[PDB]
Amino acid sequence: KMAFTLADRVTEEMLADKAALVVEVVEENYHDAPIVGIAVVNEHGRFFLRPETALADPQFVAWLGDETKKKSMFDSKRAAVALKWKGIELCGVSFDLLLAAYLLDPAQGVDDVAAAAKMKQYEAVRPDEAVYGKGAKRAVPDEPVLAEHLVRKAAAIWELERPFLDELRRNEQDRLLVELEQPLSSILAEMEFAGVKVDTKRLEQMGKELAEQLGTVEQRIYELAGQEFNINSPKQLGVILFEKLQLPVLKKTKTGYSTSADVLEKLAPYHEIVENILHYRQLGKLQSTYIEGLLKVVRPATKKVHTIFNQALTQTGRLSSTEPNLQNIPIRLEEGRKIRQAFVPSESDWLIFAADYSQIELRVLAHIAEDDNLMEAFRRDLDIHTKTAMDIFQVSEDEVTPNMRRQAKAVNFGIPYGISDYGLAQNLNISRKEAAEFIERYFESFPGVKRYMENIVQEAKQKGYVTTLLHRRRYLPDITSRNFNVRSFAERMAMNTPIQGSAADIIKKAMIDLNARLKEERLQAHLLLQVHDELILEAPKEEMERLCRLVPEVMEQAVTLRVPLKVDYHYGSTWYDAK
DNA sequence: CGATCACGC
DNA sequence: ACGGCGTGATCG
Ligand SMILES: Nc1ccn([C@H]2C[C@H](O)[C@@H](COP(=O)(O)OP(=O)(O)OP(=O)(O)O)O2)c(=O)n1
Ligand SMILES: Nc1ccn([C@H]2C[C@H](O)[C@@H](COP(=O)(O)OP(=O)(O)OP(=O)(O)O)O2)c(=O)n1
Ligand SMILES: OC[C@H]1O[C@@](CO)(O[C@H]2O[C@H](CO)[C@@H](O)[C@H](O)[C@H]2O)[C@@H](O)[C@@H]1O
Ligand SMILES: [Mg+2]
Repeated sequence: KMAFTLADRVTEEMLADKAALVVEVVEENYHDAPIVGIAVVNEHGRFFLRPETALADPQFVAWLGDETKKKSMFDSKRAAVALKWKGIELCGVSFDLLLAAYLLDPAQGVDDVAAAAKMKQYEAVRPDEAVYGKGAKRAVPDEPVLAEHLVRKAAAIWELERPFLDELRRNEQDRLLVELEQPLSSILAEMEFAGVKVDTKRLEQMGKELAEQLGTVEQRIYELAGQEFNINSPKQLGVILFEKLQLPVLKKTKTGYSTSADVLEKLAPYHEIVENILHYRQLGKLQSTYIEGLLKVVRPATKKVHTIFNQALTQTGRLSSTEPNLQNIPIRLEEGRKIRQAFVPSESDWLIFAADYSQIELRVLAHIAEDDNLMEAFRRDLDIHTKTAMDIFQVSEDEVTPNMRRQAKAVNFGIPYGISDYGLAQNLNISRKEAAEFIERYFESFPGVKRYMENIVQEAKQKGYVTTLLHRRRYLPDITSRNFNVRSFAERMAMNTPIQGSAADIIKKAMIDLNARLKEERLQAHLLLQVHDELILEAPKEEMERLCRLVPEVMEQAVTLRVPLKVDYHYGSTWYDAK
């Protein structure tokens, strides 16, 4: 049992200068979502407040907004954004249990207070699905049941703060929480709430044109197949290609015949249809995902989309982006790239500004592996893909063709993360003997990288985990497994996580540094998006010459490595034009 | 619901 | 079995 006051009014003792606070949003997507209840636990007791009451009370709202009144929460970004949608500011969050749990072990997939609690054998709180129900049974329960749940969550946060901080400190991860992840949560909240403005007319025009083209390509595909079928069914397509047209079966998966883009390209010498199928799939993706899917989530009266950056999901410390995902907007092909013309500034006479790290992962690799040859390339800003091409093809610089550089690109990206001769040969559609030579030559050229791959795997085996530059960890209990497949996957994770995760660390610290400076010089410029190794902003056009100086320097000096960090930048009237 | 396929880093 | 991390449309 747990005593608590189900309050009908806000009182002075509820406004202490340290509390656990719960501002409950039950909708998975919290943008413009109902707040269903509020709990406060502090030195003076435990309290449930109806939102209708607390959020209309001047003293409570002032307390929420006072940075000197410290709050411990779980997913303070959820609450801060839901409050923003109700026009209320939340300040003074000093501890976020979700971010603490994520840092202690991202593999646990902690997604509610109960799951965090279990890490410390705290059982005096129910799981959120046990109270609200799963999927179609999802509902806010009767007030006494809700109140007790919210109070129990607040009480768990209250008790768990110290145990979590003690373990983070033990791990030398406490500053990762308090100086990096928690300040970032604030910054992301602002990004999600501001949203990104979309030219829906343009998307609607594109959609109309795509539907025409889809129809044309579809009938042409039925013509060359001599049958009608569901092209979006890999199974039905496989029957057509490998049974009706008797094309060679190049790859069989655990389920059937592969019709992947790689396979279809390799089939091009056998039938023209595969080019049409590839074209259909590319148009089809644009339509369903980046036209239909985008327009479904745009808010019609403001024309904004409000993504959610999940800060506590990826195993390497990257962010993810959902509903809509704004981290996979097309760029590689010109047709898809045009989607970016529909991403526009939120005010007139504002511009989109985009800045990206040049090969952050390879630079981080150079730093961590301490390979002399790789480090010198970045110190001297030589094209690393051309350099590798020269080494693996054994030619001079002028003899490197664009196709050779593309092969070298896959070599540079793949080898340090454990690509084999088979994977390289399959990806590049080249001789497996030649792929194996590529690998031998790469390692004889960057021997520090070979030593890194050996050393980090051995460290993972000995410690049970790998670490990034700013002390993020990933545990790899699979790494000393007898079984080749299980062990091998773990070994490749040991090679990759310190590099991808350190890159994540660097850009997160860059975001925090940047917001400080923008707030410092009182510039209207603000962040809209992060795309793993790039930051996207909007600002009044007058602010562009400043941003060209400020943004790249802040990003490049976020950390100091054994090699320089390099940032490119562009701006224009749309995201497309910021090229 | 887990796989397949396409998009990004 | 045979580079890493994601989201999501779509299928059977
Ligand atoms: N108690 C600690 C110590 C370190 N770190 C992480 C976050 C730091 O940003 C990173 C850097 O490690 P250092 O021990 O080198 O600390 P700093 O470099 O931040 O301090 P300084 O460089 O001023 O010595 O390690 C942490 O999370 N918690
Ligand atoms: N198959 C891929 C493609 C890309 N990336 C990562 C590494 C790259 O640094 C980053 C950006 O991709 P680019 O193709 O732009 O890589 P570069 O900028 O190095 O190539 P280029 O010099 O041709 O722009 O995404 C990856 O890991 N695997
Ligand atoms: O609010 C983000 C935060 O909530 C969690 C659950 O604690 O995820 C929920 O919210 C996400 C954003 O809407 C959804 O994508 C997800 O499906 C839902 O469980 C955390 O995972 C996340 O960090
Ligand atoms: Mg590039």
